[PDB]
Amino acid sequence: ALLRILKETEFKKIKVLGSGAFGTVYKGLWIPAGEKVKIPVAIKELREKANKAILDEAYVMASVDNPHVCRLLGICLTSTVQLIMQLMPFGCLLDYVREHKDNIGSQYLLNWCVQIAKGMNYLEDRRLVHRDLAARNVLVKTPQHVKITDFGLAKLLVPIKWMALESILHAIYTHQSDVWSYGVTVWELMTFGSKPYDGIPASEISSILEKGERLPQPPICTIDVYMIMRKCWMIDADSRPKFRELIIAFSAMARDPQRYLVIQLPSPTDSNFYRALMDEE
Amino acid sequence: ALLRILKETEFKKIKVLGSGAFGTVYKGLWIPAGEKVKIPVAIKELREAKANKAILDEAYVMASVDNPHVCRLLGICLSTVQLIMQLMPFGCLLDYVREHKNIGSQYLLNWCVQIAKGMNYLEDRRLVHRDLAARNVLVKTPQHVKITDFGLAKLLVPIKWMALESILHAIYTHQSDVWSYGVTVWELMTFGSKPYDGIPASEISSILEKGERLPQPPICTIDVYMIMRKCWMIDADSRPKFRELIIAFSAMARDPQRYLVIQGDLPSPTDSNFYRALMDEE
Ligand SMILES: CSc1nc(-c2cccc(NC(=O)c3c(F)cccc3F)c2)c(-c2ccnc(NC(C)=O)c2)[nH]1
Ligand SMILES: CSc1nc(-c2cccc(NC(=O)c3c(F)cccc3F)c2)c(-c2ccnc(NC(C)=O)c2)[nH]1
Repeated sequence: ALLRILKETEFKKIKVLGSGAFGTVYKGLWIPAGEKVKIPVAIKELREKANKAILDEAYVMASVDNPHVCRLLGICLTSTVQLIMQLMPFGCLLDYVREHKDNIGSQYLLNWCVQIAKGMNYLEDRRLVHRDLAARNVLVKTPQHVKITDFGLAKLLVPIKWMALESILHAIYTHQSDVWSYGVTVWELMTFGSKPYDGIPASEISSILEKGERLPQPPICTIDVYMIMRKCWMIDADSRPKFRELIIAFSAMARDPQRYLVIQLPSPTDSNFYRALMDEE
Repeated sequence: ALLRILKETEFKKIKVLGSGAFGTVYKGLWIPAGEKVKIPVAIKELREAKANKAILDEAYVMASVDNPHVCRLLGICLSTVQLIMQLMPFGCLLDYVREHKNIGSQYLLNWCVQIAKGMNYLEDRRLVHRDLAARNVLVKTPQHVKITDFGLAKLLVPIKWMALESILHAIYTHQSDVWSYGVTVWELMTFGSKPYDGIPASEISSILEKGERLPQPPICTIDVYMIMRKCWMIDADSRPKFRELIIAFSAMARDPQRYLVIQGDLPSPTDSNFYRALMDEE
């Protein structure tokens, strides 16, 4: 009821928007049968499991209801699998911070951390494990609104530099390892999209973590934010913070952003403009 | 606070969509400052009429409406007055009914209900549309319609839509909006027929005085036609109030096949949820 199965004849891929490990992303047009309208959408043709299993996980993916979690809207099952969701012209968060390296404000970064924590806490409440949280898997509806996508794709279909030690060593994935990946994502945002452990071979990461080394303190970060990152990267999974707690912490910091980030928001009207044209959510 | 004043630099007209009385409509792009994104928008360049503040003050009123069945003006640019609003791919209801001449009684009755709701809202905010008509009703989804362009007439002639008092003394009230509502219902029930086809507008006042009105639509039972006829009474105070129209049509919509007769006379929860997730999160 929440997942619309689509025929091939009712939609069309128009241009390629990007790619990821799980597949290719297109701008498409949905033509509602019996109408003459073209409605833009985002289509992910997954790369190369029984059909009943694919469909069951697509239902799970389509049952989420949270302002910061993307919901799968439609699926097309043929020789390939095509996922359909709302088209968001702003793209993914990693690309955006890289494009706005010299103008992003501290309010946005703290608010993005808050929103990602809300999405993650929601998924934990639904007993869902993302397995690949990262700045590239967070989409921008509006500069003030971000949404996590693609949870569960990893299990159905390896980002070593984002994974917890337990995941690299014993292929264990939990909400706590998602917290580790959250720490890495916050690090990505605070560095304006820097590559974690740039130039370091992935095969050394297990070693570097075992001797106690972690990603460096980001230049714009006071010790307050970096401590949260470090707690997300504790070897003992049960000692890392809970998403529910990170929301509060980052929200407090958002109440006074200039004190917690040191770098060299929309007016009420612009926000309603943005919301009326693209975010009635 | 509710009206964004725009600068010619933030947007662009890209395609012409149509013309009407108050102006020409284009599909356009808002390029938010600082960004590289082009966001689809709807622009209406208005025809000349009032100083710019007067315009803006009426634009502020037009921008303060908050009702699911009333279009809200979002932005304005003031060489030409350009109004901006969200782009709605389905266009106006009149063209929709003409293109699907394939429509069941439930859709028709629900459109009447939603239009009356929007009108009753405008009456509550003490605004008089002055040009209610199928052409001024836009379709967000086939299940969701919205009145637009209220107030645009005063700020800047649909004779076949106006009450006798409006034709004779340029008197406009909520009760004359009730008249135009009746004519709008007639357009919908006839699948977009042109009211008083063939009768010169100059003679409309005469035929109305002699007691002649629009004919009963073939698909209409006497109940619906009686509602229309009551909307076209000479005594303004005897016509129905929008809040009463919302009830009767609502009731009729609860048993649609008893009040409209369509040969071969409904969206699934799945498809409804889809439309809403792509185009109507309201
Ligand atoms: C990683 S990169 C990326 N993937 C997508 C995409 C597209 C279609 C479907 C899903 N994913 C799902 O449906 C989905 C899933 F697979 C599991 C759980 C929940 C879900 F919702 C992702 C986008 C994207 C999306 C919208 N708009 C834009 N706009 C621009 C300009 O890029 C880009 N980007
Ligand atoms: C003559 S018909 C018509 N006019 C408009 C239009 C465009 C921009 C602004 C306003 N109106 C206002 O700003 C406004 C006002 F002037 C007074 C009170 C409240 C208001 F909101 C109307 C459309 C339209 C709109 C969106 N999408 C589509 N899509 C397609 C395919 O046409 C068509 N159609």
